[PDB]
Amino acid sequence: DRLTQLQICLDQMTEQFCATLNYIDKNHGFERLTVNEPQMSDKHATVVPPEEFSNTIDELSTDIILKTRQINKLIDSLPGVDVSAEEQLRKIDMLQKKLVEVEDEKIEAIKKKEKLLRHVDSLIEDFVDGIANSKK
Amino acid sequence: TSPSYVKFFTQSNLEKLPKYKEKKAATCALDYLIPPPMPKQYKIQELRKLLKSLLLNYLELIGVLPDMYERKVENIRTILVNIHHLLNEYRPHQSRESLIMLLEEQLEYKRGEIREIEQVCKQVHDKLTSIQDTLR
Amino acid sequence: EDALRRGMLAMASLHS
Amino acid sequence: NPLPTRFEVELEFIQSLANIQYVTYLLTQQQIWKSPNFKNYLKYLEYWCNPPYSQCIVYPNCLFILKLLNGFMESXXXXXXXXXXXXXXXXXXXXXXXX
Amino acid sequence: YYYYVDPETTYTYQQPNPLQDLISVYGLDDISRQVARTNLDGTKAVKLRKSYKNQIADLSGKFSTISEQQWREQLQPPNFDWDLCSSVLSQFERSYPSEFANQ
Repeated sequence: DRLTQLQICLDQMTEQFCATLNYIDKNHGFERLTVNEPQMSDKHATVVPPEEFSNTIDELSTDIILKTRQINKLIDSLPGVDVSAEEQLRKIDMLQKKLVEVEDEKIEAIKKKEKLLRHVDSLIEDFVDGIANSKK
Repeated sequence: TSPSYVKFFTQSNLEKLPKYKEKKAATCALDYLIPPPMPKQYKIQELRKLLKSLLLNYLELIGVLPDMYERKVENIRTILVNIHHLLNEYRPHQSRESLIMLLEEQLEYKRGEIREIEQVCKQVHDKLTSIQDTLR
Repeated sequence: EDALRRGMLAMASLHS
Repeated sequence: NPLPTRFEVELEFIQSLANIQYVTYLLTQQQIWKSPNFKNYLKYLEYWCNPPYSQCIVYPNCLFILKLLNGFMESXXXXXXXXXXXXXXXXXXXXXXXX
Repeated sequence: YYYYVDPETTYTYQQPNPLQDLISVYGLDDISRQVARTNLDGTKAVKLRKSYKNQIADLSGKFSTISEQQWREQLQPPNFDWDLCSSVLSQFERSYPSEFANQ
């Protein structure tokens, strides 16, 4: 979960590092220099208009920033880490103790509830004896 | 196939094994019956830095393209490896944290069971009292 | 079935 | 690599029980079942389930499968046929959880 | 930050800078004026045969378009005999040969 999101975001950072250059290295436009811009043979050049090319540069330049901000939010959302381990081990031991104690408390409560149920049972057999000695 | 040691597991050797354990407690197939012995704040402050450097390298890789790009991609490689090092430092720590979470959950579950049964019993008692208050 | 023939099960079950 | 050791040989052999087709090949035999040797060896390989021998077990399945076979050799072709279908149903879920 | 402007050098823009009109930089504008599809005036500067028919037209005779690299692979002055060759060519009788066109 918390460890996987960092690896996923990193792999996305690399895939954006490559894919961002892939589009520009494949689809782009020429330049008029001082005479003309488009060549008579534009079969393999697949020249795209500068509008969609600029907007694509803006989007590919924005996605990496969004993912980077997501990385910042994730490294700031990770639980509080420590340079030492005695804290963690101490926490583990304490939690174990609490587990034992709460188990015992459960046992006691179950016992008491059993007793009460026995009592109200007793009441019910009283009633049954009543009606049984009654109607017949 | 199967290991050769299987040829030492006859019923007679199994009958001779206890006395060989008592004798050895004070080289052969019965040693093949004996099991073998056992062979003999933190990084979060740097990650940011590394992250900040990665983009700074990417810009360079963008600004070069010429045959200089090679040299630059080397440095980029080093940066990525550093990232991996820090995550390695997050491998065991997060594991211990997960253990902590599990134990806490156990505690809560423990108390919840009792609470459930408790409220039920309360309701029962109230109901009976009501009936009593209608006769005399 | 490759880690057995490339590990030690082949040779250990072959030298005998 | 140099000469092996009985610890690594028995370790790799008990760890080989995690593969289903390998156990299928071991059970579909006729020579290793005539004498009480392979059964006593499998029952002997039960020390890996206890520490500190359990600290080297990489695959949790081979142990429990061993306890199943040792649980079945106490009490022919048909049951041997019966087990792999069920284990086959179990496998892919764990495979999904692994990676 | 590390690896930040570490190769401190002025890796200048590539010396044959494509930002500059390289045709005018290397002086390839005259041959461009000679071989371009469009002349300097505006008319189509094509009308060039797919073969070298203009340069065999500088010569005279019928030239149907019909080795040298192999000679370039394996390259001092050859020999010759004058009296023997003159005795060889001194034979051509005035009778006409077989059928071959004078086209």
